Amino acid sequence: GLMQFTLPVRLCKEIELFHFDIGPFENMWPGIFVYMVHRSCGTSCFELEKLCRFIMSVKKNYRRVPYHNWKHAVTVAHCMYAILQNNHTLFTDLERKGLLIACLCHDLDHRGFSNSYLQKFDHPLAALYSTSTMEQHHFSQTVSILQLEGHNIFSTLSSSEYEQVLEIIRKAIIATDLALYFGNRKQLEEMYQTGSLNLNNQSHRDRVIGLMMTACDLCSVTKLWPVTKLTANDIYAEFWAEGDEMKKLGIQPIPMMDRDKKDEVPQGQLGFYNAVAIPCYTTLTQILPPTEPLLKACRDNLSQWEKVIRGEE
Ligand SMILES: O=C(Nc1ccn2nc(-c3ccccc3)nc2c1)c1ccnc(Cl)c1
Ligand SMILES: [Mg+2]
Ligand SMILES: [Zn+2]
Repeated sequence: GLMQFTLPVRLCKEIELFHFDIGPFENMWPGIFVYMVHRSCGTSCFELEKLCRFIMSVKKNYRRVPYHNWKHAVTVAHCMYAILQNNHTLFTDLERKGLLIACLCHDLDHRGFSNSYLQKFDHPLAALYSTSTMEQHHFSQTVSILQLEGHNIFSTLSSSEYEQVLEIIRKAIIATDLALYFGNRKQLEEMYQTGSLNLNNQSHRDRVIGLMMTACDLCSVTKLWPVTKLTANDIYAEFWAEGDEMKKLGIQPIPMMDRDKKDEVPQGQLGFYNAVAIPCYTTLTQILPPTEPLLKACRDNLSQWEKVIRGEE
């Protein structure tokens, strides 16, 4: 009850900043997550014994893949923490509980492969879930872990509060399917500009939480250049392995996944910043002004990829 987590001074200060990197010491990441729940939510939100058992089972169900791993889960949770702390009064108690858990759980049991690769492989998950294939799996795995004996962190919620929280988590996790991001943001862009955006309209909140989830999920592009550049290697290591597996199915992969086309990566990063990341953080900033530092960091990294192309690195 009186048992805070407390981080060293540099982490205690930097963890509050959007661009914080959780560092290479795997064994600190659980305490970092508990620290964030305690400050974001309260020391009463969860039974520490049950939270700790939930965190360690979630970790166990992330695989040893180059990018979609336990570090990404915690990184994406930290960006949600930073958004919630900079927007104190905008979110319900349930939302603060639900979203940190949604982020930790959003890529559970990822194999390093896209929804497209599962569909072309004809993987059993593509028959079970025809759209947002991996994302419906990640939610399924979240519910499974919540139902292990001793792992129900939501047990002290009323029946209907419990239903609302699992529904916040389900939508949050589905929204991380980037296929859905384009339409979500266009709708949010129209609503903001015609002034119809209403945060008391549940279907509007859902959309805003969806964009937050895209923003946290993409937050590798909002770090300092050296973190962003080195994370890109992990991202492409998965993409190129998927490319290899496309060639094994007798299918030329898109260039993004073809290791023969490394030379074209800088221009491909540009496209991605221009078509996905910048628009994402721009609309987020319009809706939630204190998230401007994510847009600023993203723009700095666009400019660093522009320098890469001009042979200045
Ligand atoms: O980098 C990310 N996504 C993209 C998107 C489109 N392209 N296209 C190329 C590309 C490369 C070579 C040749 C032509 C095109 N490179 C990328 C990388 C990414 C994904 C998920 N999460 C994060 Cl944080 C970042
Ligand atoms: Mg995902
Ligand atoms: Zn993710």
